Amino acid sequence: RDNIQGITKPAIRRLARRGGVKRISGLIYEETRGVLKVFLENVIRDAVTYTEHAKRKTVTAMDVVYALKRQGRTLYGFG
Amino acid sequence: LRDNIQGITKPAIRRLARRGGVKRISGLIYEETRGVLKVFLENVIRDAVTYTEHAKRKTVTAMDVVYALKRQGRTLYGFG
Amino acid sequence: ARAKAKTRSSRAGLQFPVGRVHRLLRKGNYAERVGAGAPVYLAAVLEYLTAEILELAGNAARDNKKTRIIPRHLQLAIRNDEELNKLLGKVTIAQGGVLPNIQAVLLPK
Amino acid sequence: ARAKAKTRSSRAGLQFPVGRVHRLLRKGNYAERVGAGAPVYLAAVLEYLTAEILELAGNAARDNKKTRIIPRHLQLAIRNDEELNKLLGKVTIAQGGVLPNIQAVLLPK
Amino acid sequence: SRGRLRESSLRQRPMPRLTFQAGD
Amino acid sequence: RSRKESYSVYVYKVLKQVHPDTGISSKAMGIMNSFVNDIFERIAGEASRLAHYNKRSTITSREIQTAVRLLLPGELAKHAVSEGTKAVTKYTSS
Amino acid sequence: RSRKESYSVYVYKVLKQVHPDTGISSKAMGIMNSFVNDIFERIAGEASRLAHYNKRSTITSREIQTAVRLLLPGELAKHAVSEGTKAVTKYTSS
Amino acid sequence: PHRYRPGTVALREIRRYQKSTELLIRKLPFQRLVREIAQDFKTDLRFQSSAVMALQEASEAYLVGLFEDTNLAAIHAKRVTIMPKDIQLARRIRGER
Amino acid sequence: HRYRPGTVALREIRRYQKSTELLIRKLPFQRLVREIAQDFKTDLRFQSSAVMALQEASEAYLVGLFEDTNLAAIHAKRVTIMPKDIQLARRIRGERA
DNA sequence: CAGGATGTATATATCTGACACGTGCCTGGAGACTAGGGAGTAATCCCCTTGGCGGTTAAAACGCGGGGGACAGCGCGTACGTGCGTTTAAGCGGTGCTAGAGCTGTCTACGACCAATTGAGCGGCCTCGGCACCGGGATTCTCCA
DNA sequence: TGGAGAATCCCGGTGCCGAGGCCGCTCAATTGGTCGTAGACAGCTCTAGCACCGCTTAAACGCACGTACGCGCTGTCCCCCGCGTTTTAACCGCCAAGGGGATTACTCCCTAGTCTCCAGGCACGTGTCAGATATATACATCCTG
Repeated sequence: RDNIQGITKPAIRRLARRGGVKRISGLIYEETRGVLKVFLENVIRDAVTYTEHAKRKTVTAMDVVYALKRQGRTLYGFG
Repeated sequence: LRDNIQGITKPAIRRLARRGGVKRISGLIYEETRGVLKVFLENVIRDAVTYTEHAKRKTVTAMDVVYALKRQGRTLYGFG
Repeated sequence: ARAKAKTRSSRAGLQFPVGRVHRLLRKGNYAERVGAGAPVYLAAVLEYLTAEILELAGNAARDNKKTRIIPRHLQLAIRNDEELNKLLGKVTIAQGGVLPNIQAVLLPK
Repeated sequence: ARAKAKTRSSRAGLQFPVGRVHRLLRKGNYAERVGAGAPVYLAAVLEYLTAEILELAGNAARDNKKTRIIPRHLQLAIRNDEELNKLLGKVTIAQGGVLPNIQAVLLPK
Repeated sequence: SRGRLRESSLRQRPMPRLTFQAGD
Repeated sequence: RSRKESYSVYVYKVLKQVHPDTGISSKAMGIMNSFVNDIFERIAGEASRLAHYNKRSTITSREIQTAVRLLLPGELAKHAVSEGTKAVTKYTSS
Repeated sequence: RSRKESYSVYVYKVLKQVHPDTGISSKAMGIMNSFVNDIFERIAGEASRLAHYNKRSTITSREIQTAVRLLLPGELAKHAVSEGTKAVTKYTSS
Repeated sequence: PHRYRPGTVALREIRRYQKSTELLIRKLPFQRLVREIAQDFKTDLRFQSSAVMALQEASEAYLVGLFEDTNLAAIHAKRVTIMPKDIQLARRIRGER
Repeated sequence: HRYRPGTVALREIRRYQKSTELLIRKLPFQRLVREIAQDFKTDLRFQSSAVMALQEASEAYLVGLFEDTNLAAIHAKRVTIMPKDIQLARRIRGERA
């Protein structure tokens, strides 16, 4: 438990740097990891229900790809 | 037909802004909205005309417009 | 001789047509074959969703002292509901208007 | 005796598998029947789009002084071109990175 | 209590929509 | 003469069994028809893609169950699943 | 044992006829395979919907042409339609 | 003489038009605009009245949504009046450009 | 020697936009994905490619969100990204409504 | 504008493992034939689309007076960037156990197909009351003295 | 903190046209059987996931200084708003022509289906060269004096 802290401050900082951000306010990090948790829940719910339909117990990368595609964020590179 | 975009008058844009909750409007918003509406209408009517050409008829029906709107993520209820 | 017909809608206790949904599933080119229980489930889901939306719309119409539901009432019912709005986020309802909302900053103080 | 087999892809002058595309259209449950000319058209369109993407990616790779196309080159080619970027606006390419841009406001005086 | 004249067939507490409030 | 199908009869029956003293306008009946068709298409398309993904060739209640869980958000799906399962069980009971 | 199909050979042939001296990685080939599959699914679904709308039960070249015009933007649509028409004419001339 | 302080009858206009469902663009100029735009793609086209009606409903719904978005963009910048830069920012963030 | 504030940020932007690797540590992201999934089904197993795909999608989404947020922050005559800008970008994109 | 410190692009040499090719083979694609119904073409019906005219008047354009606010500037102070030193746990490797994903083989209950039957729902056609509108009175709200 | 007036809200009478219910009937769903096979289940396998342990060290964590950015206050002036007037053309109602959507018949030709034949592409092995990495540069960039 308590593993959203694993998305640490420098990680979000360099993600913002890739995004093109010059400087970052200190309140950004908590908001960003909350948004990341929301997105992860949204995707993983569909992925796991895809696995439930197939009577499987391993969440394959194809399930994640299908969930992302049905969410409008199709992913190229894994199937 | 010509210069019919001016038929989208300043009061009409003002009323559309009022419905959107806008309290104060700058003077260039009218021309900006003219351009945006022209782009949107061009995009929708292109697909509507494509559908009506594939169906081999000269009359653009309501269903052609509904299908054109639906495929762009702007699903419309009421006509089909 | 044979027994009197009992519609599959009557058999399942639903109002929506099981047979029509079955035909639309089969003729809609969705799969090579369609299970017998698929139309019943689909009809039940459609009936539930229509019941939900019509109940909310009837409440909204009663709030307006009107005894008929009009697209404005459907728009109010759909947007006032978080989950229904999430379902129909991209759907535009003709003659629906908008939800009355003024940003708190704009209001006088 | 039967004549020498000539692939339908060879007849159309394409490099893509007209036969495989015909099978995929026929077995994918898209319509009751699939016309003879549909696989040829679809294969031609797919080959054309692939040729465009590969040409732009190869140009990008040559700009990077590299012989092998890597996903970064595909991302650069797709996003730099105005038509492909619109065709693949909602597509994420793994290991593709982002285009190097910086808002002009943030650059130093 | 929301229901249908065939109960709890409808969710008895629909969630209210929230809207974004920019600024202060 | 041609015939045009619609869900007007069923939508009105549901309305009269959920609001017995309320009517509905034709311009709202059309919107309800469009909504029914849209949701039907969404669920059927998701079921078809689920069948294709698993290399099945039949659309059963399980496919529609998973499509409902995927499409409808939260308690809406939680209640639609119960309604569908109860209807299917009653149908099989006969 | 089972085999899996992909567009690797055809993508490589197209690349070699476009850039003779340029190779392509495994991840890049996977991305190109995904792109080909995605475009195939888009065009095929649009053609299926077009056939359904007009009550036709067949997917012909004109359905594919109209689909290509609907998805592909502008100059891409024009050139793709030209290539498809040329290929169809060459095929039917055999 | 009696004059309403600026802003108040602007607020009353908001409440008047968020309550109604009527169209806000005059029908004939919009129909002429639609026909003029459609003349580019095919000549001698004919429009069903329902087609023009649906085009108008969709267009004004899109414009109303865009105006809500640009109002939010303007308010985020600590100003009340909406400017074309706000519309451009809204379109860019929406992914339309 | 002491770089004035801002130059190191610019060179970091030029570095992380040029490179293409993943930016979140692998193991904590694996653990986060696993603990989020256990709220739906217990004792779930994950293919390594599934976790990799989740990380790729998450980083792409966060980078796009940060682009939109920087645009919003610059629009407000600021250069410091703030949570208000994240909220505005999320709402205009349609992820909050 | 010049010099010191320092990221940084460059060239050479080195390692290595990913790939572009070759081989064997099998299964899916091609050739040849027949059957059948999907649709392409012709003909007809009449629906609804386009064009026009005249009168009302609601709305758009125009202009004027003034005030609320958009923008620039100044000043202050917090807070975020930059660099240094100190944890820490991620990453890499190596191994071992085994869970279950995938494949194979039977076999049966399930869905498609067909023929006879009839009633559910569509089309048309009333009829009346929900409501849209107008007229008039009561209440509320905003503005200025 | 009070009146003026402007807008809104509310109540009552009236007309109408849109919703609701009724009456054929037809064609589409129901019932009763049959048959082929797609899916359910038992069984076996061996791939890939999970778990553990030790080391390196890259990366995160904590801290101090100060400086550049955020935020508040002030002034202005010019742009936008609210209101009166007038000129415009949308809107409604009615008439008329006919272009073309929609439907019916018919046939033929294009597609499905089947059988047979074979080579294109898939899986497995593999050896080399493109690319990653280490290091010494000369070079461009930032900053302060």
